[PDB]
Amino acid sequence: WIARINAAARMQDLSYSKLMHGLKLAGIDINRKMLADLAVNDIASFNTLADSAKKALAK
Amino acid sequence: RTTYMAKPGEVERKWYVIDATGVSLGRLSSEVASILRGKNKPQFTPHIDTGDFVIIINAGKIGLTGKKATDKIYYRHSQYPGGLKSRTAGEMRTNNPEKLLELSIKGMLPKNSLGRQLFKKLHVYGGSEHEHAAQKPEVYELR
Amino acid sequence: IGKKTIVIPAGVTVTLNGSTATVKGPKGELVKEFNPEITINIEGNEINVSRPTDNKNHRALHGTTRAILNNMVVGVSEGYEKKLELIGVGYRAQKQGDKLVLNVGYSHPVEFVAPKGVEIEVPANTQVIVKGYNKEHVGELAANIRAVRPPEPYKGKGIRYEGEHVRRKEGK
Amino acid sequence: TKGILGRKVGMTQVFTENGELIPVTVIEAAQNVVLQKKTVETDGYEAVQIGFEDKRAKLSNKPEQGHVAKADTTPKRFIREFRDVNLDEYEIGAEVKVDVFAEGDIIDATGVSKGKGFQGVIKRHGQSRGPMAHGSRYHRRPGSMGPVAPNRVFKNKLLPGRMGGEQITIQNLEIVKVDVEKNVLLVKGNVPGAKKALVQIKTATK
Amino acid sequence: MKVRPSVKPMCEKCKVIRRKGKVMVICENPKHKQKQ
RNA sequence: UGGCACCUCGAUGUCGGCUCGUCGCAUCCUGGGGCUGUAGUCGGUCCCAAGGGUUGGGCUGUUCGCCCAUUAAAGCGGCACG
RNA sequence: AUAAACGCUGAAAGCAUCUAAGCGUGAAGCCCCCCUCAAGAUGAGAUUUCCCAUUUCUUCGGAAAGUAAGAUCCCUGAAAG
Ligand SMILES: [Mg+2]
Ligand SMILES: [Mg+2]
Ligand SMILES: [Mg+2]
Ligand SMILES: [Mg+2]
Ligand SMILES: [Mg+2]
Ligand SMILES: [Mg+2]
Ligand SMILES: [Mg+2]
Ligand SMILES: [Mg+2]
Ligand SMILES: [Mg+2]
Ligand SMILES: [Mg+2]
Ligand SMILES: [Mg+2]
Ligand SMILES: [Mg+2]
Ligand SMILES: [Zn+2]
Repeated sequence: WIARINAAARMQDLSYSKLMHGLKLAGIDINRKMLADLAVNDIASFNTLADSAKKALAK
Repeated sequence: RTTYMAKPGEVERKWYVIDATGVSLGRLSSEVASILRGKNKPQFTPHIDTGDFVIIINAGKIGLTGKKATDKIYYRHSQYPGGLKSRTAGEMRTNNPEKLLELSIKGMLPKNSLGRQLFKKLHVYGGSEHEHAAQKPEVYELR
Repeated sequence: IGKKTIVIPAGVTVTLNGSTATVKGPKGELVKEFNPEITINIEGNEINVSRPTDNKNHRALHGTTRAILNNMVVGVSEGYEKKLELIGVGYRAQKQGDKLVLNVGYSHPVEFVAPKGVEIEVPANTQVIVKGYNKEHVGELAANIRAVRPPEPYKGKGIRYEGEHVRRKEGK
Repeated sequence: TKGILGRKVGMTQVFTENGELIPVTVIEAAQNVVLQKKTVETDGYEAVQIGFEDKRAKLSNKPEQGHVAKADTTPKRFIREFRDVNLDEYEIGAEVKVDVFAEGDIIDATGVSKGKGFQGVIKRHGQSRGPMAHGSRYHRRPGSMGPVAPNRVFKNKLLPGRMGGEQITIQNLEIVKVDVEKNVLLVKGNVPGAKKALVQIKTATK
Repeated sequence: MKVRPSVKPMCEKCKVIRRKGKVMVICENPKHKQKQ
């Protein structure tokens, strides 16, 4: 799961570590099993979560 | 339970052209070995080959930092008593620039039957012109 | 200290297009490919040389580069002269058209010619002069001629430079 | 650089002008024909292809007689290639005669050695025997196979096997006499092979 | 030429240099040639 | 040459020679050089170099050693003192 | 192309310097030249020539059954074993 969330996060100018920091900082509590599920089946929603993580790292 | 596993032939594999002028031998090879493996895709599956095909041109202009052109030695034993042979990195770049790149990348791939199948996916050319125009490959920029 | 204040007195016009400092002159023409990192400012008399950063690498290249622009302009206009001498019985030296025959004492004659831009001549049967507009080529060729029979200490025989303190060792 | 193919006929001796006596080898080299020319633009290397003896049309097969039909000739028995040869000569379908050589020419002889079957170490490799007396039981055996440390025996440990039947080149052989009418070449010395064996005569490479 | 680990000047005219990353001294007296 | 006693006593055969070799370089010969209290022919000492080569007998079980006669030379060591 | 070594030009360090940039020589040694094996080199290469596009079945991947070029079983043998 970790090596698969990493691949999808690098398509949004982010790394896995920066993505995980932003999600926990913002409060999203989705685990690795479901973040990897969205990265493969519903990539549209994975970009929605990556936007929340990116904004939280910028205040 | 419910975790996606890729099937052979389910993922689309693309062709890439990479210009290898001025880049270090190990900086380029590390980047390439991940494209062949398929670690840049969210469809990555450890037991399935989901990577892409790579063409490397201008392999004679690869970079060797420091005194590696004369101090780096490549060894080769023929299993006969006292049959060890050696070459330098700079001498091999002039004569066999293709062998230098395949020796570097092959050590960065898994050492099993599948990793032996990803090596058949790499084409290295010492010049600036390749022969796979029928596959319509794209240009990939290094990160 | 100092590696500046160059001179280009007449008879020469550099046309360095970045590196190719082509220097013309009455004697000939010389070119090379100076590293395109230090400054060159071709003027009516001086080619200004300076370094971007004051580092050990730049201190060496500052002195090296300037010293050999002065080598060209002197050579391309006036030239360089290297003189050689032969000492020993039967050590004849003479020229046949273009080639040099040296009877230094071996069992065969020793043969020498000068490359392009280098002129070799024999005014007397025991001396040789190498002529040319390139200091590197003129000095190199005379070394090979001297390398045939260097001056041995016991009798002083062999090809020697005029200014050369040969350490003469007592033999018996 | 020239070259022909021939058959080893036998050995004899001749007397030179000084009265000296020398051994020679008789080689018959009739029916040499140029078949094919190979160039860089089609193969990447340059060579000339020669056929030595014609054979009955029964022994030939359909693919073979379509290849010699381009040169307008009967199917041949031996076919070999010669490199390092000037391609300006050697027109297709021409006859190669023994007159290409002359007395005093230095040549090389390539052939296949005579056949020796399963042979032991002291004949195949010229090793030494053990004592035949003084209580010994070691006469014609290979020797120690090696030390104990590797837990194995190294490669190139010479052992019994099939001995002969391998290609050999003998260098710098002189030509004593050339007989164009009989298509016979006299070469001073030995050439590898048995009687009726194919011999490849080529000019010296050194 | 003396190949020793203790290269040091022997007279007043000896000079210490470094050629190809090796300490050596050169002098008009050929007996004073040293290389580390 | 020794110190210890870690594997082996439900068995790890121990000297010399023979047959067959292979590796290290701290080089015996041959190859290339610096210094010399190197006139020449010979030498001394140090640096690079492991490609090939490196004898036949007398005494002794002998390795070792001495001797006879040669040779360009008759190297030193590891491989369960192969 | 180099090892030890010998040099040219040349600054750092107005001189000096075989060295930092740039050049030239330089070993029975390295890589070639010489002889042999070698495409299972699964990366299975190349050239010349020969045979051609049959018939029954399958729901499709496909199968069987007579052949072409070619080879073998069987027999006489040695230059081979
Ligand atoms: Mg018996
Ligand atoms: Mg002990
Ligand atoms: Mg105890
Ligand atoms: Mg037991
Ligand atoms: Mg025991
Ligand atoms: Mg037992
Ligand atoms: Mg015991
Ligand atoms: Mg040594
Ligand atoms: Mg000496
Ligand atoms: Mg033992
Ligand atoms: Mg093929
Ligand atoms: Mg018979
Ligand atoms: Zn001194």
